[PDB]
Amino acid sequence: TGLSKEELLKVAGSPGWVRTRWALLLLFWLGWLGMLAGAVVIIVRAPRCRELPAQKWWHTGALYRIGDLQAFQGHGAGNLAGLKGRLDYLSSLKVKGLVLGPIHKNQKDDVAQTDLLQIDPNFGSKEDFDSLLQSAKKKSIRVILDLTPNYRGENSWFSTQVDTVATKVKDALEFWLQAGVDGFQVRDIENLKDASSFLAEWQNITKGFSEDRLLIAGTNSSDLQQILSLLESNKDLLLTSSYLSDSGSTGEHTKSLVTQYLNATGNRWCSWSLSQARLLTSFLPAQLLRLYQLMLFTLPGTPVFSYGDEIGLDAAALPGQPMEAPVMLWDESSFPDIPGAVSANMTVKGQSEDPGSLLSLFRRLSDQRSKERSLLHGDFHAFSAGPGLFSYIRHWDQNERFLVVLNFGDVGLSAGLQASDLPASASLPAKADLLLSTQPGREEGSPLELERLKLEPHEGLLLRFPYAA
Amino acid sequence: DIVLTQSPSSLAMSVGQKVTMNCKSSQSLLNNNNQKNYLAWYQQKPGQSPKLLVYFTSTRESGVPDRFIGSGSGTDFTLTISSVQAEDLALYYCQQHYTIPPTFGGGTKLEIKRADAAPTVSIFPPSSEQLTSGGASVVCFLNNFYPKDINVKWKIDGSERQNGVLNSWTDQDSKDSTYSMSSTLTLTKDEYERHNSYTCEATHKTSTSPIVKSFNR
Amino acid sequence: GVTLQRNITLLNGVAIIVGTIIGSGIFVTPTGVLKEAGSPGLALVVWAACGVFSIVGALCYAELGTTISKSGGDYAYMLEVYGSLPAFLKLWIELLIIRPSSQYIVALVFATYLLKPLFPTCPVPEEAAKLVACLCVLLLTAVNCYSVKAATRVQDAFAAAKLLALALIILLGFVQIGKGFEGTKLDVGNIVLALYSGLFAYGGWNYLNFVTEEMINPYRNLPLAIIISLPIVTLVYVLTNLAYFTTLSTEQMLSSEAVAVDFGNYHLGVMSWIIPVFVGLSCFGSVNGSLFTSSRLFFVGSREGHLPSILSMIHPQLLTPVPSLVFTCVMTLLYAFSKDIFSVINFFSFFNWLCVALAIIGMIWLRHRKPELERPIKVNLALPVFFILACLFLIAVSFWKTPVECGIGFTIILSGLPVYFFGVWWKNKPKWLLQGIFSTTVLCQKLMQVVPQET
Amino acid sequence: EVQLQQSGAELVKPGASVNLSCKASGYTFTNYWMHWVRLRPGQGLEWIGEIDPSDSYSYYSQNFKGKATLTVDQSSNTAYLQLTSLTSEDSAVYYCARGRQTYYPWFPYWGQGTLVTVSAAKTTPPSDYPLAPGSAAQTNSMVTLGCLVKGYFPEPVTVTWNSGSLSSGVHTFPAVLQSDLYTLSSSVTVPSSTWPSETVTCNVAHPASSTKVDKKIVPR
Ligand SMILES: Nc1cc(COc2c(Cl)cc(C[C@H](N)C(=O)O)cc2Cl)c2oc(-c3ccccc3)nc2c1
Ligand SMILES: *[C@@H]1O[C@H](CO)[C@@H](O)[C@H](O)[C@H]1NC(C)=O
Ligand SMILES: *[C@@H]1O[C@H](CO)[C@@H](O)[C@H](O)[C@H]1NC(C)=O
Ligand SMILES: *[C@@H]1O[C@H](CO)[C@@H](O)[C@H](O)[C@H]1NC(C)=O
Ligand SMILES: *[C@@H]1O[C@H](CO)[C@@H](O)[C@H](O)[C@H]1NC(C)=O
Repeated sequence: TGLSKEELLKVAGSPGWVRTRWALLLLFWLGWLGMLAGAVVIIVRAPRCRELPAQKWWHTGALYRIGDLQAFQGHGAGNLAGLKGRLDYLSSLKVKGLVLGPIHKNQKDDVAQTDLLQIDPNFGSKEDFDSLLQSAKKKSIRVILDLTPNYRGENSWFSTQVDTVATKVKDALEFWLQAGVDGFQVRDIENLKDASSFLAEWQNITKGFSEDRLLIAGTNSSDLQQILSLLESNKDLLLTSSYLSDSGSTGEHTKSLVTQYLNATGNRWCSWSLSQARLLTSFLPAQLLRLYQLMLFTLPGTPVFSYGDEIGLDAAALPGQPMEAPVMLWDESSFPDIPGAVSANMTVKGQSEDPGSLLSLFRRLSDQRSKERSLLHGDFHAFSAGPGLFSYIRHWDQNERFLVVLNFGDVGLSAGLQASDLPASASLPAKADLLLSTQPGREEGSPLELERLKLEPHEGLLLRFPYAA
Repeated sequence: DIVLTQSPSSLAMSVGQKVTMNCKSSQSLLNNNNQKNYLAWYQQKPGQSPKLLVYFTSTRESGVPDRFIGSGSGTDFTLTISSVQAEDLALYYCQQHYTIPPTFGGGTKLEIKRADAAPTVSIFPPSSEQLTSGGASVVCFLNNFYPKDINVKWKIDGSERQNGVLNSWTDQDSKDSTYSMSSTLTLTKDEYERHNSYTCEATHKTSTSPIVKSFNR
Repeated sequence: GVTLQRNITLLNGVAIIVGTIIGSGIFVTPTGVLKEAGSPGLALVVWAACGVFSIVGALCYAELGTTISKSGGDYAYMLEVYGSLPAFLKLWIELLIIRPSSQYIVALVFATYLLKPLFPTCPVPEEAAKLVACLCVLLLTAVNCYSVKAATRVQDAFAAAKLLALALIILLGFVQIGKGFEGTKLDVGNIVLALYSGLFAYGGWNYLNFVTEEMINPYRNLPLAIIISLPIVTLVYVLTNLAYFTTLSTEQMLSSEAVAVDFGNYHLGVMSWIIPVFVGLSCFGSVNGSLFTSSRLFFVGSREGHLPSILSMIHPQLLTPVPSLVFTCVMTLLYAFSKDIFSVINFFSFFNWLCVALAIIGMIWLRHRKPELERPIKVNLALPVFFILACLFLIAVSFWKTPVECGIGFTIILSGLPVYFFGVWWKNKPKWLLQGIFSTTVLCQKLMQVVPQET
Repeated sequence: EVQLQQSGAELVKPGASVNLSCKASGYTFTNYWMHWVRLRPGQGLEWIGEIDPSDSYSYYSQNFKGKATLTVDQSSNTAYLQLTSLTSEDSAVYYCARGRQTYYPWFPYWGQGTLVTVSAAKTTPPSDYPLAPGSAAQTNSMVTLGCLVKGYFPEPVTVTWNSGSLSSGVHTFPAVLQSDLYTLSSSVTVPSSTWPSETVTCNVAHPASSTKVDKKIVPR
C-alpha cells in the first residue's frame, strides 16, 4: 500500500506543500478559464454560415409533364382515376411535381363551345380530379394543370378576339386555385398577342393567391433575345423553350448555349428543358440521353421532363403513333397493335430491375438533386477542364461540392482533367469520389485521380468532394 | 495511353506489286455508338512533313491517289497499296484518333526492289582553297546503284587506308529507286604532301572485280 | 474515519439511471430504427419491445446488487463468480477504451449541439467543439471532486432538463394531432437489426449498480430506483417516437441527421434553438453521470488489488476519491487527440451485452452454488434464463453485423493478458520497479492530500 | 490554300528554354485548334498538346505536363510552343499541325518541322569547298560535279544547284558528325557540253547562322 492517514496528514501539513496545493488549484482554474476564453475566441473568430435562400417547392427537384392522360395509360384506363393509380411510380422518380396536359372542355377551333372551367368528361369528373389531387398532396407530388385553350386545334390560342380568350383564363385561374391545384402551365405564347402583359396579369393573379403557386410559360422559340424579353417583365416565371434544343447534335454547342443563358439572365432561376412539350428523344441522338440526364439534373434551376424521358422513350421506335403523344411502355404488353415489337429493355418493368438502365440513372440523379443542399441551390462555376468537356462545380457555403464533367465530343480523353483558371474559392482537389458515371465498368464510390482520369467518348462523371476552409 | 504496334518494320517490294502494312492497337478503336473505326495512316517521304492518307480507317483524304486502300476493324488494321510506284517509298505511320492525346506506330519503312546496277564511280582531288587550311579532304562519289550493300577501299601510294574514312548513303531516289554514296578521307596538308597517288576502289555485288578511280597530284 | 459515505437518496438514484439512459439517443437515433423497420408501426413496436427487454434485464441487476452490495457493479458481479482474471479483462477494456471513449463522445455531442444554434446550416468549428468538450469534462471532474452532494444535485438538474425536453416534444406532438402501419420490412433479418439498433438507446440501465455502496438504503432503493426509472423511460420513448411521427414524414426521418432539431424547426419557428440547447444540456447530464459512476469502477478495481493502489485513496475532508476522478478525466481527454472516435467504440458492440450475459449467467450459477446468501429480491428464474438466451443471440447479431470489427475488439481484449500477468501474477518483484511504484504513490498522496479507506 | 510555317532550326544550351513558333495562313485562325507533335529520330511520332486560339486553353500529354507551355497570338495567326528544361534526349523535330474538325486529332495540315538541337557546342558557319574531276574529265559524255560542306553546325544545311534550276540529277548525302561539327557533300551530273561552257554553283544555305554562299565550280 502506501502512507497511513496520520503519517500522510503530518507530512502534507508542511507550508511548502500547502502553498503547492493552493498554487495548483489556482493554476488548474486559470488553465480551464484560459481554454474557455480560447474557445469563445475561436467561436467568434470563425466564418459564419450563409442564410439558406427561401425555396419554393419547385426548386426542390424535377417536374414532369403528362401531355395526354390516355397515351400515358393505354385506352379505357385513360382517365384521371387511372392516373391516381400511377403516383407510386412518380414517387419512385422523386418528381416534386406533375403537369396534367389540358383536361378542360375544348371543342376544336370553336371559341364559344370551349370552356376552361368545365372538364372534358372523357377524363372523368371534377370528383375524380379532386380524388387524384388529394392523393397527390398526400404523396408530396404538387400538381399543375395546363390551361392552353384550343389544345385539340392547330393554334392553341385561336386566331381571333384574343381578349375574350384571356378573359376565360383570367376567370379559370381563380377557380382552379380554389379547387387546389399548385400552378398552371400555358403554352405557345408566341401565338398569343400582347403575351408579356397577359403573363403579367396571370402571374399577379397566381402570386396574389399565395406565394407557393407558379405559372410555367412555354414557347416554341429558340431565340435568346425573345426569351429574355418574355423573362424581363416577369421575374418568377419558369419559361420552358426550345432554347437548348438546337444542340449541334453531337452536343458541341451546349457548353456555350448553357453558359450564355445563365450569364445573360444573371443567374436567376431557370427551367432547363429541351422543349415546351416534345420528348428529349425528339432532339437528342440516343448516345447523349444519358449525358443530358446528368446535366439537366445538376444545373441551377428546375429541370423539366416529358413523360417517358426517364426511360428514353421514342415516338419513332414503334412506328405510326403520333409524335405529340407516344404510348408509354410500362411492360411488354404496352403496345399490342404490333405485338412482339416491344423489347424488354424498352419498358419501365424491364429497366426497373437493371442498375445499368436509363431509368436507374434517372431515379438515382433525382435523389441527389432533391436531397443535397449543393445541387438544390448551390452556386455554379463553369471551367475549362479539357477539350470536349463541359465541366462545372456546384457548391454551397460548406456542404459537399459536386464537380460534373460531361464529355460531349466523340473522342475520349487520356490525360486527366487539367483545369485552367478555377475561382480561388472553388479550387479542385487532387482526388474526388465518383458518385456515378454515365457508363458501366466504373468503380462507383471510389476516389479518382483528376490529373490522370480517362473519360470515354460521351462519358459523363458526377464527382463528389468535401469542402476546404 | 493506347499503344499501336506496327509491322513489318521494313517492307521491301518491287514496282507494280501489291503491299500491306499491319497496325495493331492495345484497345478497340470501334466506336459502338457510331459504327466506325478511328484510325489514320500518314506517309512521310524522306526530307518532308507527314501527309495524311486515310482517316476513320478508310476515308481517303482529297488529293490522295486511289491506290491507297485502308481496311480492318476492332484492332487488326491494314493500309494496302494496290500497285506500288517508285514515288511511294516512305515511312508510313498508323495513328489512333479514338483518344486525345493520340499515339502513333513506330512506322513501316517501304523500300523498292529493282534490277541491280553498278555504281558510277568518280573521285575528286582536294579543293585548291581547302589547301590554305592546313588540311585537305579527298572525296569519292558512288552514284546510282542497287542494292544498298557496298564497300570502299582507299589506297594511298598503294598502302591501304582505314583511319579517318567516313561514308554516307543517300536515302533511295524516288525517280529511279537507286542508292548513291559518298566516301570521304581527311588528311593534314603535310599528309597530302608526302604521298603522290590516291585511289578509291568500290566493291559491289554486280561485279567480281572492284571498280577503280584514281589521281596523281 | 475515511470512507465513501452513503449520499445517494432514491430520487438521486433515479437521476443517475434516467440521466445516463436518456442520453443523446432519443433525440437523434429514431432514424436508425426506421432504416431497418421501414414502417412507423413496426418502428414504434420495436421501441416498446426493447423497452420491456431492458426492464427484464434491469430486474436481474435489481436482484444482483441486493445479493452483492459492492459498488463494482457489473465488474464486482464477475469478480464474485468467475474470479480474478475474467473480472480484470473487463476492467482493462472499460479503463482503456469504453468509459473514456464514451465520456468523450457524449461530451463532444454536448459541445456540438449546445453550439449548434450559432451555426444552424453548417459544421460547428472543430477546434471549438473539442475545447467545449474538454471544458465540460474538466468542469465535471472538478465538481465531482468538491462534493458528492454537488455531483448528485448537478445530475438532478440535468436529469430534469432531459425529461422536461421530452415532455415538451411529446406535448407539441399531441398539439399537432389536436390541429388535425405502412410498407414494412417484414424480414426477420431486418427486424433483428431494427431491434439491435434500438437497444443502444436504452443502454445505460446497469449504471446504478456501480454506486450501490453509496445508496442511503441499498436493499430497498437499488431495485426501486430501477423500477421507478425503466418503465418511465420506456413510456417516454414510445410517446416521443409517436410525437415525431405526427410531424416528420418517413422520408424526412430516414434522411435527417438530427431528428429532434427538425421537429424543433417545424413547431417553434424563431424559438427552434431551444431544442438543440436541450439536447446539449441533456448530454452534459450524461457526462456527469458517467464520470461519477466511472470513478467508482476504478476505485473498486484498485481496492480489489487489480489496479494500482493510488486509485483507492480518498481526500479526508471532502470524502471524494480524487485520484480516481483525476485519472478518469485524463483518460477521457486522451481521446480528444483522435481524428476518428466512434470506430473505437464500434469495435466493442458485443462487449456490453457479453458482460451483461456473463453477469446474469453468474446469477444462475450463484443460486446453485450458495442458496443461503441473503436475497431481498428473488425474481422468477424464467426472466434471467429468457434474458440470457436473448443476449447470447444479440452477441451473435453484433458479430454478424460486422464480423471484422468485433474481431478487432476481441483482439484488444487479449491486450489485458500482458497487463494482468505483469501487474498481478508477477508480484512486481524487481526492486527498481517496486521502490519507484512506492515513491510515485507517496508523492501523489502528498500532492493532493489523500489516504487509504478504512474497513 | 491552308499553310502553317515555322522557323527552320534552333540551338539550345542544355537546361535552357526555347520558343518554337508557327504562323498560320489561309483560314479563320480561331476556328481550329493547333497541335504540336514531335519526332525523336528513329523512334516514331509523339504528340505534345494542343491549344485553342479562341481562349488560350491548352491540353497536354502526360509526358509534357509543365515541361511544355503553349500560347497563342490572335493578332498574327501565330501559335507558340515554349519548351523548358531541354535535355540532349529532347533534341528532335517539332511539328506544328492543324486539325480537320474543331480540335479532333487527325492532322491534314502540318508545318515544315523546326529542328531543335540541344548541345553546348557553339554555332559554327559552314566552309564550302567545290569539287571538279581533274584528269580525263571530258573523256566521258556526262560529268559529275560536287560541293563539300565541312565543319559546320547545327545540323540543317541546304544545297541547291544554280538557284534550284538544276533540280534534276542531284544527290546530297546525309551529314556526318565529327568532333561536334557536321560534314556533308552534294553532287550533280551535267552534259560534258555544259560544265566548261556555263555557270555552275552550289547555293549552300544555313538557316541557323544566316550565311548564303554560291561557290562556282571552276576547272583545275
Ligand atoms: N460496451 C459499451 C458500454 C457502454 C455503456 O452503456 C451505454 C450507455 Cl451509458 C449509454 C448508451 C447510449 C444512451 N442510452 C443514449 O441514449 O445516448 C449506450 C450504452 Cl451501451 C457504451 O456506451 C457507448 C456509447 C455511449 C454514448 C455514445 C456512443 C457510444 N458505447 C458503449 C459500449
Ligand atoms: C401585382 O402584384 C404586385 C405585388 O406582387 C403589386 O405591386 C402590383 O400593384 C400588382 N398589380 C396588379 C394590377 O394586381
Ligand atoms: C414557332 O411559331 C412561329 C409562329 O407561328 C412559327 O413561325 C415558327 O415556324 C414556329 N417554329 C417551330 C419550331 O414550331
Ligand atoms: C457575360 O459574361 C462576360 C464574361 O466575361 C461578362 O463580361 C459580361 O458582363 C456578362 N454579361 C453580358 C450581358 O454579356
Ligand atoms: C434492347 O435490346 C434489343 C434486342 O436485343 C437490342 O437490339 C437493342 O439495341 C437494345 N436497346 C434498345 C434501347 O432497344
